[PDB]
Amino acid sequence: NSMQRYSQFAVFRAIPGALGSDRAEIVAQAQSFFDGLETAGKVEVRGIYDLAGCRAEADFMIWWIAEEFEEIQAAFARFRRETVLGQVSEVAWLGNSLHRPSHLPSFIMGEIPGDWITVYPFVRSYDWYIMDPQKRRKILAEHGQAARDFPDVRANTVPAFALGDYEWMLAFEAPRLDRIVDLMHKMRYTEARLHVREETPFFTGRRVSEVSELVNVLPG
Amino acid sequence: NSMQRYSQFAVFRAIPGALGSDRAEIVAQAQSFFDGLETAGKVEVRGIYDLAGCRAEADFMIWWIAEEFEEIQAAFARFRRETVLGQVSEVAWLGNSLHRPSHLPSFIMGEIPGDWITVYPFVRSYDWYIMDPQKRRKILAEHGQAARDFPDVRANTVPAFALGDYEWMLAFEAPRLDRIVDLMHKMRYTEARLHVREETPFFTGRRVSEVSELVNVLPG
Amino acid sequence: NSMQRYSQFAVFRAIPGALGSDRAEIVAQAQSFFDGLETAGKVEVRGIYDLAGCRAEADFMIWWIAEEFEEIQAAFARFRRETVLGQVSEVAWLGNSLHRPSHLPSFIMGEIPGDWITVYPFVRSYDWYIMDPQKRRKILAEHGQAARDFPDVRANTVPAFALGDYEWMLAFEAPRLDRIVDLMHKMRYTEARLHVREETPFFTGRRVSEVSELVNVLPG
Amino acid sequence: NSMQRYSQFAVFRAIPGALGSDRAEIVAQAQSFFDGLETAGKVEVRGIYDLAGCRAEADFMIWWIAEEFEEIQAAFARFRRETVLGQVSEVAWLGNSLHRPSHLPSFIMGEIPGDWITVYPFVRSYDWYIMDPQKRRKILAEHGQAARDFPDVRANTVPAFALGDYEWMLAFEAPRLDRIVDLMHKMRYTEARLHVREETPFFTGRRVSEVSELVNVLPG
Amino acid sequence: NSMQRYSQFAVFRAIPGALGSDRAEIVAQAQSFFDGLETAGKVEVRGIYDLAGCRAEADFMIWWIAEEFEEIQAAFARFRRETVLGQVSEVAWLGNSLHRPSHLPSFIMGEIPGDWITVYPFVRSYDWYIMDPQKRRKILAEHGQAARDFPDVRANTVPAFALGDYEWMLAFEAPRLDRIVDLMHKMRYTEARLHVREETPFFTGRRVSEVSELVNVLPG
Repeated sequence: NSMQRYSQFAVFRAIPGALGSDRAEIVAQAQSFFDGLETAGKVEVRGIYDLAGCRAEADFMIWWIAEEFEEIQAAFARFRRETVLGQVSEVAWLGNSLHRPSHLPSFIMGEIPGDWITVYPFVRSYDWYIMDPQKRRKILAEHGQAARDFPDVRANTVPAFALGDYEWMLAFEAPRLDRIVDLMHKMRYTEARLHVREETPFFTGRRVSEVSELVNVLPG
Repeated sequence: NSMQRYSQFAVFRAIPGALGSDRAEIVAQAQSFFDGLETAGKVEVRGIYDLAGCRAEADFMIWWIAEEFEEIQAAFARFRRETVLGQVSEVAWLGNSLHRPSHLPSFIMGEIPGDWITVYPFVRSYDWYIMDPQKRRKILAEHGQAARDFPDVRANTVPAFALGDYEWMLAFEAPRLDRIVDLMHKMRYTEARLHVREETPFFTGRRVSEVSELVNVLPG
Repeated sequence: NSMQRYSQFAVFRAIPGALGSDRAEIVAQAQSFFDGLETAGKVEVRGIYDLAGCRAEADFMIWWIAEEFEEIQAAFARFRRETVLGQVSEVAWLGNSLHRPSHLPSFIMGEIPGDWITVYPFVRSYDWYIMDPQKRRKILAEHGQAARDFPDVRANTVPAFALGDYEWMLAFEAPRLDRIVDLMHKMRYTEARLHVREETPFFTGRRVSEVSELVNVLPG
Repeated sequence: NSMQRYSQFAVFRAIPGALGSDRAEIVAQAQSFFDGLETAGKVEVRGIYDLAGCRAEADFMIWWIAEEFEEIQAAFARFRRETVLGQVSEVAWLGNSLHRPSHLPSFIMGEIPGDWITVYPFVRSYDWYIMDPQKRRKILAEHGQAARDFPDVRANTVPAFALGDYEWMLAFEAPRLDRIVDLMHKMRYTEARLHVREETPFFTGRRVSEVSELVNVLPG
Repeated sequence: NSMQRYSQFAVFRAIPGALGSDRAEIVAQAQSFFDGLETAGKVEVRGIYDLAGCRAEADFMIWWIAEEFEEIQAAFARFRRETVLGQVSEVAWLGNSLHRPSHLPSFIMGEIPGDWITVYPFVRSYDWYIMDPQKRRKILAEHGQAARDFPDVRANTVPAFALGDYEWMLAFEAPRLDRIVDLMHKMRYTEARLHVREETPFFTGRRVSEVSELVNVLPG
């Protein structure tokens, strides 16, 4: 541990009729942008995800992590400004979180990202934090134990206070989507469900190897 | 059973002034797209439904089922990309569910789809799943018995965790719409109503024989 | 009784700058459409109401009743498709209900529609239907007694399950609007108010004699 | 008082880029419209209020009162139809109320309107009206007594049942805005706060002497 | 102190495709506008903040304070009217507050603004103000003690009654964003959390030295 890492799930919705039918130059420009980000060494793009078919207001997602938040701001603004892909898309939702130095987030461990991801914000009940620490730790122990049968699903739980309307950001990565569905269904059977205020919206996506795969399927 | 099937209710809203008045080529292209989907053998389009007059933000719906979710993603993106019908429509709502290996969904049995359908998402109360299994099973038995007076209405209840903001997807198919209305009204008289958080939005539609019947009624 | 009738309150909002200033041909076309509906004998247009000044997102309303819901769907689609008035308007809200075979809705009796109408959907509490039938009957008797001092206000309470997000559709018709306001205010003084979940949005309008009166006041 | 008066707070939001930079003719036309309203003698425009800086979706407000509601409808439609100012604005919110024949609204007395106004709708709790009349009258007496230290703030509480989604319309007029802020803060210290369901949105504005002052500040 | 100061957090969202690529003249015009505001001596612009990456519907924010609210209205309208930057932006959210003459807001003391800010509205529970003053003051003392471990984060709590939909405006200024995140997380561990109704939306931003730095990063 002992590392500071802001994380961002930037969710974009494609504007129909704006991308056009000739997309080779757009693909090349977006790929050059991401290669420049990678060679700069400040912002690490953990993944690019196709959100088609998940919900009506989202089309794709970029999950990237940087040591400072201003670097994420610069990368996000540059993506929206200097690339055609960012110019023909609307920002639908932004999930920001900060990891500060037991169990650590999967992206902190450096694990290989899974094929499928689900991402959602999380807000606990008002009395959750002032609850007796004995009871809170027991509830959290049961909640964690409920995920013992899913070693293939990696979980990221990162604090998100003051970086949005939420308190935590949760991200599940799995080779198969049905494993994520089963994990959520089984986690419904826990006492921690009694201390939940907000858990929406959900964003479920498939990791693409390169930006060309994403661009070639966007509408318009 | 012993087969995995993802299901999707893709709801689209027609943009006024975009379809135009000459629709023969649009009809032919949409029919060719659906015939190609059928001949590919991966995605099975269970139905196409006209949602006109049900609610303000919906115009039609496609109910299709595939073994893998990426196939549904590909079909959905292709519909929005390579057909004029998908290019002049906005995605209003997406209801995703996964059926995994009692009483099984109607589309799992392969029953003939009914003339009328009603589709809605469903979210249970926070304490529903950690409730005493005896009490939950008794409540579910009463809820099921309340629907034994409507043998002509087929019910699909499919888990929807992590595939959206919801927990279950419910679909009722009947030859007559008044049967669905009566079933919902009678199902209001059950104890399970005490454990409901979200059940909206509703989408009520009539099954069309072919895409031409749907296209010829959409607003110009 | 012994008659099945679906009812629809189709609420439309006028798009500014689309109707124009020359409206004689639009008036003639809309009148021809409504005369064709009347002469077809399937859909009965009970009223056309001007909603200007009631709320921000509504401009007028068509209240029509038909034996089958397919006929209402067809008439609604035809209005939105083959008339300039329907082409330059957006659907803001749709209230659907079904009357099936005590006290009957005013439109079932065939009473002359009042000059002023108010319309809203209604959703009861979760425990309303499983409440002890004696207590529910007493509450409903008190609620009905509260409306005995307003014989000039006719009330239509029609089930709306599965035809939208609601449970009941309520419509009050009166020669004067202050009578409706007083009736609602006095009905606030009832125990049934303890079993209400949703009762919005409201749509208050004045019945117009012919579509020309409505068209000549819509924003250009 | 033996007078019937409907009151309306019509809130409009200016469309950027539609008003233009040359506004003398627009000012003259709007002033002519309001002079015609005053001459006709049916609708009394109590005030015109600049709402800039109060909230994102509002730009100005017209507060007008008429004996019949159809007169208000005609004036509102005419403003949106036959004036450039009404043609380049969107209706953001409409607050309607009816005053029917103790303490009466300020506009019934005909008091000089204050420089600053705040306006909001109000919805009481479900059990407020069936509460024991002694307890309700005691609560209302305390609530009224809490406003003894603000004689310079005039309050208008008018029933709003069936004329929208609300129950009451509340308007506070003061020479200074800080007096309104202090009054609201002091009214927070009352038992009536335990019986409140809805009190938003708020509209705070400054009374303008003539429509030219309002038009000259709207965004181009 | 005896200083009466209205404060405003004007949040703007940039319209894509409206700013263009040549921004030198826009920068010069905006800088001239802000220099004129500073010279006039009525409205003091406390800060300009880049909000990119915080949320989907916000792009930047202006925090300015003036003795009278009409001066803030004039400055806001003038910014939206006479500058290209204000003409190519939409108002997303407005947070207004009034400070009337223990512990004072940071902007009242004149402290140097921090590099990072987090701004949100706040609404207490209905029974918060009529709670026993002993208990309320004890809860507030504990809440204040919870923030004594963060001397580097300056807090501004200003009443916001009748100037919007909220009750208080809260702003946290820090040299580092992680300090704000930690302060919010630690403040979750207080009894005052039991008396919260609304605390969203949040606006987290980085203070820019000049308007050129802000304009050069906005999407084209």
